[PDB]
Amino acid sequence: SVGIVYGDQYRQLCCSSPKFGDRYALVMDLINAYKLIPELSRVPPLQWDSPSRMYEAVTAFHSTEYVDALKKLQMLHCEEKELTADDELLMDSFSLNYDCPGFPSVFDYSLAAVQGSLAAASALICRHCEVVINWGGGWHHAKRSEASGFCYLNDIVLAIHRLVSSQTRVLYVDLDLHHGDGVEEAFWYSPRVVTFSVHHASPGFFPGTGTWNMIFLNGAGRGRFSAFNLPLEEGINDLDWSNAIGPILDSLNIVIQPSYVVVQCGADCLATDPHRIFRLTNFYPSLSGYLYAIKKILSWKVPTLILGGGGYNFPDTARLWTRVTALTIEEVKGKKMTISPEIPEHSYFSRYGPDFELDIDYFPDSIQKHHRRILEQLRNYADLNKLIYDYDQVYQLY
Ligand SMILES: O=C(CS)NCCCCCC(=O)Nc1ccccc1
Ligand SMILES: [K+]
Ligand SMILES: [K+]
Ligand SMILES: [Zn+2]
Repeated sequence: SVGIVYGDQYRQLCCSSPKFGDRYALVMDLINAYKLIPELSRVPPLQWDSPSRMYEAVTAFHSTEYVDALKKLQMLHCEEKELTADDELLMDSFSLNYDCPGFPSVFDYSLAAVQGSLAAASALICRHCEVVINWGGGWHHAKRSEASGFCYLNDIVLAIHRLVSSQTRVLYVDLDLHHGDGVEEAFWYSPRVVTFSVHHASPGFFPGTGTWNMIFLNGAGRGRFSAFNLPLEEGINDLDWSNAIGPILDSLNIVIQPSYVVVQCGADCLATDPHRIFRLTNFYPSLSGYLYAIKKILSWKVPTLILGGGGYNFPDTARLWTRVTALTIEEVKGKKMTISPEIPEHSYFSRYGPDFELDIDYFPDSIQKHHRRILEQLRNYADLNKLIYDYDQVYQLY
């Protein structure tokens, strides 16, 4: 059974932000136009018995004062009056400004993603679903008391917390163009949540972490060697990115033997993304880096959580996420998903112009040193955590 987080109020809430606009609606409607909905099990978003219950759930990671400030920000944006100098300072102290401004539904919008990823983690725990997808989730940059990189509430950290607290080990894989710092930092001291982020890293590029510092940091305390990072130069194509990540993915599975896999699948690595950093596609034959990674992760047969994230080219993010969805049905259920190369007719068809095709409109030594560093980190992680593994079978992957 493959699960997908959806709801009528959920769709309205995921579409209420000025940054992401109607992206969620485009993703969900392309999946629906492609006749994928009957193949999926709708996972309804989590709801709470009272306000105190909701607060208890969000504050398992986030500070109460931050949740209070984010709710007060929604309230203030629902009134015409401008903010007092004191309310501006208060918001500035939580970084509820710039990339993370207020808007009339800021709190409902960010809580919705938590509701979706928590319900997704639950459907995996009760074994109702083998895999759950949440294209409204994947807000990897949010910190305990700080909004960051368009992320207010870290739905990933909360989903992972619900999974570990259900020895349970979680492997978190972050495919987004940006370093998955919020998730990495949340589990920095815990060996049970191994985080792995592949991303672009360059001087002045957000967030600045997931690369060499002032050395390469990798966790602290009993969590030492438990945070993995692969920073990549701009211009990487599907094949080089796949070859860079592949042996790493397989080796992490063999050594960690995770109980759950949590995959943030941010679509900002696409060649057609306005960032224009990585040259990844959504091509399925010349295979998409995202599709190669997902297929590899699903072949392990470990309960998996697939989440969204970045992706600023809404129709292209929808084309990728629609293919990831179809691949998951095929990999989990074993039934072929024949997806037409032409966009089917639906209310959002005009957005796929001027050609209306499924493929994105695109024509296509440092890694070896990173592989040797990561292999040694993995061995140190295994030694510290008294994990039994065959050194050679893991070395041979690289
Ligand atoms: O795309 C992501 C998340 S997957 N992160 C990119 C980093 C955010 C960019 C920094 C920023 O603060 N931008 C900004 C500044 C003022 C107003 C609006 C946006
Ligand atoms: K990433
Ligand atoms: K960790
Ligand atoms: Zn991103």
